[PDB]
Amino acid sequence: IVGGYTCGANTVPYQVSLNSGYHFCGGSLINSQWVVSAAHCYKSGIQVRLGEDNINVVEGNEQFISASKSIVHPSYNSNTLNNDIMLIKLKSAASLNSRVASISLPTSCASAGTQCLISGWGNTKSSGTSYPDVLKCLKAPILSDSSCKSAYPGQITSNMFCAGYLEGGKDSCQGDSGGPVVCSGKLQGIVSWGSGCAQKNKPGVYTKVCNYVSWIKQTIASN
Amino acid sequence: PDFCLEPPYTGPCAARIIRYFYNAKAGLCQTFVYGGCRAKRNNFKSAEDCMRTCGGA
Ligand SMILES: [Ca+2]
Repeated sequence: IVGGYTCGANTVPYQVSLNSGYHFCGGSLINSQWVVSAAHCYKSGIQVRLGEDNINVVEGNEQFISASKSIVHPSYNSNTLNNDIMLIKLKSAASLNSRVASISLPTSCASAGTQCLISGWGNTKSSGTSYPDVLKCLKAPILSDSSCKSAYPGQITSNMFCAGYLEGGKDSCQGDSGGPVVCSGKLQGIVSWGSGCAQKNKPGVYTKVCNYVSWIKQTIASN
Repeated sequence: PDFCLEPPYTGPCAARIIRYFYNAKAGLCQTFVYGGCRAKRNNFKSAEDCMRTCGGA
């Protein structure tokens, strides 16, 4: 997260880290056995880390639980990035507490201008590389589909939305993928892609979760 | 053009996935951050795979 702030320990209790010997993506806990992330975060052997603040130190609230299933959307397109969503089943159920909690799925899509909370352990620099120990947070608005298509001609599908600031300085960045965009208490987005980080005229692009609620619920219930 | 001589490509996706690329200026396979999508060919999952494909380019 570029241009954000330190969230504070366990203030975003639905945020998880996906670990393959190191943090490589985020995710969002949606019930005690299931996480939502990005399809481009698929790896075999994922370990989900819950209750984290400092991802480099064991601090006392962590639960480390292997993925038992990592299910990429059946229509994910790895060239257009359409349908960039994955569901991860936990091999055992997480213990829910004040620091490990689920986030609600949306009942309707959000409108342009809605302010949301984006979080992750990704790079904090727009030119160079700095990865944080603790979780970072950013408040940013959803942008109109027209502005998103103007920023990225020919690239925005009905399953994507832009969020951020056209002047630059505030964005998701490498290591944030798969993590949450939460608006009024609902998981509306998944960190997906952009063009650089926090550059002028290049807002972040997010998977539009409200289009997938039926698929999420049925896939979870079938697995 | 030899794909082993192209600079490493993070791409547009926002993951922080460690991959290997052949660095011809150093004569070594080296690590870099891949964002998870739209990989170019100088992008390997292990040093051994990189060395096999690109060593000596
Ligand atoms: Ca920790």
